[PDB]
Amino acid sequence: EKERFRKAPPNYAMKKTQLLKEKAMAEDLGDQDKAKQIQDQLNELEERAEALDRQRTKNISAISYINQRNR
Amino acid sequence: KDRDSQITAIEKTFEDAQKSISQHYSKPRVTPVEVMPVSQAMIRGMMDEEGNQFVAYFLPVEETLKKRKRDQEEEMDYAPDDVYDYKIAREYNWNVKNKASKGYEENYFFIFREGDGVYYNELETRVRLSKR
Amino acid sequence: LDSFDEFIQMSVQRIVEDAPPIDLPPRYLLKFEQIYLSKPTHWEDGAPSPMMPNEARLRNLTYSAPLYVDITKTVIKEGEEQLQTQHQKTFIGKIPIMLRSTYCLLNGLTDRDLCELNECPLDPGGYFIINGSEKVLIAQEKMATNTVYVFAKKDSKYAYTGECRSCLENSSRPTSTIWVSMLARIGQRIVATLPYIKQEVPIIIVFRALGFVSDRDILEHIIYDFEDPEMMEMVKPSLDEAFVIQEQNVALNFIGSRGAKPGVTKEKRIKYAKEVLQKEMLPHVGVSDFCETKKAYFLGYMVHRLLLAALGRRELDDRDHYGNKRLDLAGPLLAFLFRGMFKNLLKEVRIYAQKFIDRGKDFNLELAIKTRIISDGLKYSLATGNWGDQKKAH
Amino acid sequence: VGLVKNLALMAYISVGSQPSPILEFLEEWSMENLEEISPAAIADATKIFVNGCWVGIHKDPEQLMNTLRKLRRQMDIIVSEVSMIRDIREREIRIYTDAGRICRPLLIVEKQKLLLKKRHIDQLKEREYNNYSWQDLVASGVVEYIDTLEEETVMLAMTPDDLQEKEVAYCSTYTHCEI
Amino acid sequence: MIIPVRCFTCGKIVGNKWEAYLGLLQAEYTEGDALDALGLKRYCCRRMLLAHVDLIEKLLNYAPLE
Amino acid sequence: GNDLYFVKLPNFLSVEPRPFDPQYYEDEFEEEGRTRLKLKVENNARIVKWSDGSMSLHLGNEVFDVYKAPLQGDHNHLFIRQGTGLQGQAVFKTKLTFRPHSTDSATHRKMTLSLADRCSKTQKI
Amino acid sequence: SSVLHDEFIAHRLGLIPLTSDDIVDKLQYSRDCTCEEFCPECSVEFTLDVRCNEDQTRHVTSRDLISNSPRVIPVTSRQDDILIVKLRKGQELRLRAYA
Ligand SMILES: [Zn+2]
Ligand SMILES: [Zn+2]
Repeated sequence: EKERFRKAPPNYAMKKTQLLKEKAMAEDLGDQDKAKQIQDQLNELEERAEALDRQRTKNISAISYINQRNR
Repeated sequence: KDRDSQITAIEKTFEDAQKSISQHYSKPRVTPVEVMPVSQAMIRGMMDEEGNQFVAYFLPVEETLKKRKRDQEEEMDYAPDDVYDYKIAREYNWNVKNKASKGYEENYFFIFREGDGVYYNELETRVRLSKR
Repeated sequence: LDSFDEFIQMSVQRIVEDAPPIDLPPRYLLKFEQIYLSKPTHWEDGAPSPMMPNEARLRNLTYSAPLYVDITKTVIKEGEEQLQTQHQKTFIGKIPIMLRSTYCLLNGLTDRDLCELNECPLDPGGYFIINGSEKVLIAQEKMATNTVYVFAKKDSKYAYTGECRSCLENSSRPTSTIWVSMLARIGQRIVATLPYIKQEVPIIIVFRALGFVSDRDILEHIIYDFEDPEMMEMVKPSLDEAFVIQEQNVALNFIGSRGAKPGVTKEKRIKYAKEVLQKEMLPHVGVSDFCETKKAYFLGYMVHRLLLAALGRRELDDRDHYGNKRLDLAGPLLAFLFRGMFKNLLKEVRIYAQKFIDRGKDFNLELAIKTRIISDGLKYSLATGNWGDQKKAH
Repeated sequence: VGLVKNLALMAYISVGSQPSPILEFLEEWSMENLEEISPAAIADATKIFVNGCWVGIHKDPEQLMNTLRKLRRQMDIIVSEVSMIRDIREREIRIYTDAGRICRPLLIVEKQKLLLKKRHIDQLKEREYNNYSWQDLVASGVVEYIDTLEEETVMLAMTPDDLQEKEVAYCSTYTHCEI
Repeated sequence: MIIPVRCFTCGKIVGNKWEAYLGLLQAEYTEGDALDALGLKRYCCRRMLLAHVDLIEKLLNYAPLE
Repeated sequence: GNDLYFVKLPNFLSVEPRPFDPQYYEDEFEEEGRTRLKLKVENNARIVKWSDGSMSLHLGNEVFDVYKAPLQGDHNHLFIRQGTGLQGQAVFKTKLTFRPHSTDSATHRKMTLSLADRCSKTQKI
Repeated sequence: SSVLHDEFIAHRLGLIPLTSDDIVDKLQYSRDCTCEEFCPECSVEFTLDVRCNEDQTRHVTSRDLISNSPRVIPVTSRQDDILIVKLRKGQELRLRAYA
């Protein structure tokens, strides 16, 4: 029960869940499961990448800008 | 899977390169400028010998010795083995015919600016010239 | 990483699928084929999930994939009753994975994901986790295989020794260190230290056993120019030194009379000396039914090259020179193991087939498959550092 | 001291590959196979050596070396990790495809100029912003992995310019340059 | 890990200057003018900002929670 | 009208030699199957030229990124050999002194099953 | 709960300069004050309470050091602030300090 309802991805768990989702996609010979998995994976990726850029929005963002222009 | 998905996405990509181009993975570092739209039988040449079948190292403006390439097959058992040369008199010229070097031939698709048209002209069999 | 990847992709397979089918009263076949390896896991008594390297580190686990194979249990008996029941994906053992390899969970994986796994993006990889210890395989250097060398061990009956560490390609047979050497001193005699023979034999007697009755015919293999009497008069002393043996058969007797197990009957001896000259010596050239004509060429080459060194026409080989060396990376180090570890399990399934047919009952391979051979051998050698079996670890 | 050692920065150790396309290729040149050869035709002919195996005889060794290297640059029949060594003094061509050979990348020289023209630097400076990479220098035949055993035969420069200028002659036959 | 509070040599406070220094590298400055514009005269204090490697930015990627 | 218009592509980017036609196209094909279908739903072409001298080849929103690198082992003439004349009427065009160097890629997947089983049986009596 | 140690925080706090002019020639040395712990006659009390709740990273600066004395502050009066730590989403720092 307790794994079901609460928002799953943040902080580290999304990486293992992404791997698991990939494994679920790969283990299926059915194209419908594959495409549903693909969709699910893309969505969680986007969500996660947003969350990462959000956290890095400040003070990480600033250093990213100086490093790209220094090289 | 399903056929309707395929006909849709193919005929759509015969238009999704014909839209306006303005952003890319390599933007803002670069932006696009202009467009080059898209059987065959190519006679390969040896870089040492430097083959006379088509004069790539000299680029002739007109044939000094012929009206057109009368390049039929080298035998009736040998249709892919074309004569590969720009000759029209019965003269004992030296121009190298296309030998059946399939072993190395491998893949090589060719296309052209066919008046800005959607087509293809992929190569059939990569035959090769020789000092014969 | 590359070394490992080639081991996982192209030496795990090709060590499995190299071994012979086992038989045993009716008898069976029992053949292996395709091999399967999954991402690493820990709970395949909990619910199944991927093991992450950092969890493997923190819990003193062993970062390993389960390993499976396709086995055909094939068997036939009286009445032409036969069957080939296949056990797809039978578990064999657990194989430790090199971090950031082609078969790691940490592969093609972004900085975001590496951080989310609590793992370093800067970590190079290339090491094993064994009981939550990071282990590296140090690249052991060695003299290059299949490549003739010449040296002066002057501290012996030999003025010069030619050498070849002949090897086939990761065979269940190890390398055979052949030597072909020139004695000090008639004077000037030349001998092959062939493998498993009690002692060295004059080279001409080798070519006689190879099947060259004629004198003219042996030297064409060893002396390319018949026009320089320089090299002619050099082999005479050995050519004189074999005039008693002229046919193949008496020749075989001569080598066969010096095996580690010399056969009591004459034909036993010939049966020996025919086998060593086809499988033992110079494997890399071929181990087939008729390869003597090409085994002849390469041996004449070794003699030829010794004659060149002795004439002084060619400079002696340097054993220190790094072109004469190779490096056992994490691929070859492991392939060396996995050979022996797979042989052990074929010894297990053997005795297990036997104890079971003798009852006249039927035998089952699932219990025959001792998982603890691979899983523990690997895990052992990668742990102690001892490159061997635990009982011969000294 | 001296027994435990360390790799160099650009050292690469050969992962290994099968000598089978080489065998197939070498067959269909003007080779002569070992089992169909008259023992009288080994005198004036070069000996071929695949992975330590004397597999063939060739009457022309200046056509092979030029052909084998062109493939080993053009990434097709002979993979980049292979080393081909030509011994001049003794008539021997040795090829290794096996594993464990330590080698390192060098720039190729032709005439007395580098294959690394300013096009490659321009494509390689603009990497990440386009898909180009080190493997394109390999595939374009600009840089080459040379084994220690093949480094025996190179005539190697130490800077592009300074060693390939015009003076009293040192060699004027450079084959490679250091990176 | 994180910019020192003081130049180890002299003792000038450099702890407040790291954000500002990266800000002056968001501007198109040479590091030599960035260091000068912040007022670091000594070649002791100037080493602190040149040489500081900011690893706290990498340690911050290892979230505890969320 | 004549220029460098030869284009090598990898196995997974094999474009049809003929225009798309509904009378020439059929449904035969199906992570495993994901790479399968791509062969004909994608692979008419527009090689876009860029201000840096790079090229991008488009068969969708997916991109192949390309450089006009030189060639020296393949110095042929390109020609439209159509079966009409004596034995394939090769029409002259560009010479193969250059051909595309470019990037087109793929991926893999993951697995998981079980280790050993139970044991320690005991017969009656 | 920061990414640094415990003493790293404490060490960095030590090196922050405090405005001393009006007060330093009034205070007892700690070792000379009669108090069983600390006195306003022998110390100034400081306080840091920081929790990163937001999404962006938290620059723990000398701004966060809250003094009980209005004069013995970090150098903020009249130009950035001494960076102590950087906090992530859910990390915190509570301490009290004496000067
Ligand atoms: Zn200073
Ligand atoms: Zn007090």
